[PDB]
Amino acid sequence: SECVLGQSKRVDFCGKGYHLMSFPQSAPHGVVFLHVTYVPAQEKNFTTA
Amino acid sequence: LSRLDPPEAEVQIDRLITGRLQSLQTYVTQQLIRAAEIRASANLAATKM
Repeated sequence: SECVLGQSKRVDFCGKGYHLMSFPQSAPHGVVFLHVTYVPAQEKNFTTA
Repeated sequence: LSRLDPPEAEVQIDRLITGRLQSLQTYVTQQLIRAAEIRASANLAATKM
């Protein structure tokens, strides 16, 4: 009720990374959560004023 | 078992052996709700982790 319903703000509480959305699946005596996170890969340096 | 005889020791052994593992019964309950006090404080660590 805070990852599947709704778009949370809680990292390490809705998977690993900035939580996007959540797909639940049934399981024998279990619940399985998929997670979608926005975790970018490639960067640089940059220079400010 | 040695001094008391198994006819009239059996009501003594009635709640000697049946009662002794009732004392880590104490201990694990003392354990886990310090452990689950931290297993959720894991999640409370995970709040600002």
